[PDB]
Amino acid sequence: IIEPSLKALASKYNCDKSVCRKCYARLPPRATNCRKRKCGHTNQLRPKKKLK
Amino acid sequence: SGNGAQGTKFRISLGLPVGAIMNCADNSGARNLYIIAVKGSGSRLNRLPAASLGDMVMATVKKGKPELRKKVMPAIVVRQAKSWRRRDGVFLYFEDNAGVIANPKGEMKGSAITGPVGKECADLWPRVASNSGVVV
Amino acid sequence: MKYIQTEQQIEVPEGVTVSIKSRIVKVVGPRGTLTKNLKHIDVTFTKVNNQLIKVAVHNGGRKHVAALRTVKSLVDNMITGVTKGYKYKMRYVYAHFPINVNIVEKDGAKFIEVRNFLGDKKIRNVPVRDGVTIEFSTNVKDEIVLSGNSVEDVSQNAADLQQICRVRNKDIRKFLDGIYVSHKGFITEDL
RNA sequence: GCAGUCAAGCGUUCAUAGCGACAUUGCUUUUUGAUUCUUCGAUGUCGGCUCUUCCUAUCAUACCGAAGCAGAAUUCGGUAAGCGUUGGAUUGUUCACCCACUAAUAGGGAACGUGAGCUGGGUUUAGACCGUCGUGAGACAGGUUAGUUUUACCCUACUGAU
Ligand SMILES: [Mg+2]
Ligand SMILES: [Mg+2]
Ligand SMILES: [Mg+2]
Ligand SMILES: [Mg+2]
Ligand SMILES: [Mg+2]
Ligand SMILES: [Mg+2]
Ligand SMILES: [Mg+2]
Repeated sequence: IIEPSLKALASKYNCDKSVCRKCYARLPPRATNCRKRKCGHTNQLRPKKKLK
Repeated sequence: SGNGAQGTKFRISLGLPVGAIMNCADNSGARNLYIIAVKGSGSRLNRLPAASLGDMVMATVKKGKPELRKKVMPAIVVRQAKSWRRRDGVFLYFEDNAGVIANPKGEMKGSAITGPVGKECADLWPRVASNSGVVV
Repeated sequence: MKYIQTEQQIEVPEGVTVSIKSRIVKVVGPRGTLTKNLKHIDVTFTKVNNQLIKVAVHNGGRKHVAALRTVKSLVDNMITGVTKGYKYKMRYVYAHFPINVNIVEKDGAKFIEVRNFLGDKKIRNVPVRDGVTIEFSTNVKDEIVLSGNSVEDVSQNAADLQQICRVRNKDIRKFLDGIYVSHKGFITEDL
């Protein structure tokens, strides 16, 4: 059972996240800069890949 | 004691290093087997890997029929000569070193086995005990 | 640029009565009591007329003035917590293996115990903090309800339960299995 | 040798999952040159054996993040040098190349670690042979054979002992 409501619940935490290109760190969806200070707070992000 | 080994073997004394020629217990054409490696051995500088009763080893037939010669293949030890202690208490040793040839699943290629076979080897390998004659 | 003086305004309702000395904020009301040590912040509190309190900073920078507004929201949440209360709901998500959760005792400490998460033999104990009170919701399938005065405790207790059930060495996009936070609100209705 | 920046293209679809031309900025002293500062009243010149420690640019092992990650098997990256990193056939070899096991068969430094520690197969004295060159004595960093490895009881360091 996928269940329409409970699928959207789990996808909020697992799927709907951005990722930093330099350090591969997980980030919030509408962020502008990476929070890690090792990569120098870079502004080069992308969306996490969709499943099929 | 691993490649399709039904059960676990308690430690025993190591009789056969690499370079030893044990006899061939089975009746599949081969006469004697030159051990080259031990399946499931450790690694320490300078130490030769040493087989024992019930182990599986890589062997080349030196003396025997021409089909079995010149191809590395697996085998199982069935008699030792270096004595070992059993948990029951007694020490024991066979008269000579011997071993059957068998594919890596652990199944006998030969039909029958001549001479006695160890009880430690018989329990660890089911298909050896099927053709086995005397068990100790 | 060094701001000459800045300030925010905490509005106190008719029920509660708050007390501050040095920077130790006691807040008492109908639900219970709360306390908070703020001796790391450097601010000034001032009373005006019972239902209004004025926080202030004098000759502060940019990062100093940022922490001023934080203190307002901390003391506000203590006031909303002791009046209305907090109520965090969470839901189970699974495909094949049904998760069976129950509250268990251990030296009178009270732990949440998760059994058979994704078909496992390990039993996952999670401690229950002081103040928070857990109960399983009847007439809604596979739901839990945490509640207490403090936000800091209730939310953190939900987060621990949330984070004890991760799937390791798998594609987390595919394996959507866990106990997730559904809705944050208050205990009492109306407000 | 190792690492960035930019991004025309590759990647069914899509610059940047993984790759990446034309360009351009660096780090390193495990390569080789350039130089001739120190030593020609001599600092024992290859390799192997033995033994300790250090480096990280991490092969495996701990915990994690990405993926064109369904599972399985892999690929790219982070914290990490805590703990490991083999047995052989041929060659004096370093290097190389095969066979086998293995969790894994990562890379380096310490006067290109280490000869009053060993060994002396190699290089580089005198004997001798062949080939090419030279009128000849002779040459060859071409091939082959045989050829002396000395001294600690001193001060320090280390290990134990009053
Ligand atoms: Mg050796
Ligand atoms: Mg000059
Ligand atoms: Mg000297
Ligand atoms: Mg590093
Ligand atoms: Mg040297
Ligand atoms: Mg010396
Ligand atoms: Mg002539």
